[PDB]
Amino acid sequence: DWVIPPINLPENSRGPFPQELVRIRSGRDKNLSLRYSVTGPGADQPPTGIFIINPISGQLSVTKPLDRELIARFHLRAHAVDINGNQVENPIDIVINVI
Amino acid sequence: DWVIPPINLPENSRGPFPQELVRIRSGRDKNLSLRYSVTGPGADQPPTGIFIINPISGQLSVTKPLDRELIARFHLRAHAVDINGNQVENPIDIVINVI
Repeated sequence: DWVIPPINLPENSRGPFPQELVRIRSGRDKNLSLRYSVTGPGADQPPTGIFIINPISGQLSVTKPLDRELIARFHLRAHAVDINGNQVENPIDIVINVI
Repeated sequence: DWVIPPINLPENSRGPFPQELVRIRSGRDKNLSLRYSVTGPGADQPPTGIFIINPISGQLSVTKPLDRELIARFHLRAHAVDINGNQVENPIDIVINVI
């Protein structure tokens, strides 16, 4: 039940975009084909597509510049699934503060 | 089995020291008195005392400035234990890159 520390991203990033933020992976993907996805507002809920996660690497990226005066915090969950779509473990909550 | 992303700390930090880096806690400490400790080189093995973790908050700090040319990476493990010292969950590995 370790909580991943919140990421802090300054607003007005000049990118380039997509801008790689941090790798979010499950140690077990090395010896088990895993698929990563992210869910939540900023991902698959309004606002949509501000954060994407590369399915095999778990590399999470931001797609455009942020604005702390519009949205100051994002809360997403990353998920890891096997070859048949079964989640191999509980989703990890991800907190992103726009600074 | 989510791996916590590595922290990146620039060398020659002017502190002040101790310098609070990141909170490393177990979500369950909120409804269960937990005690945090860190182990590994840079913590309780040479070089000793470069990173400390506050026992109740899980707030991890660095005690002096780093030097990437001397030690470029630290690998510590945080631990969470109950009122009787039982570990309540597996230790989380922590990777700190000196940039």
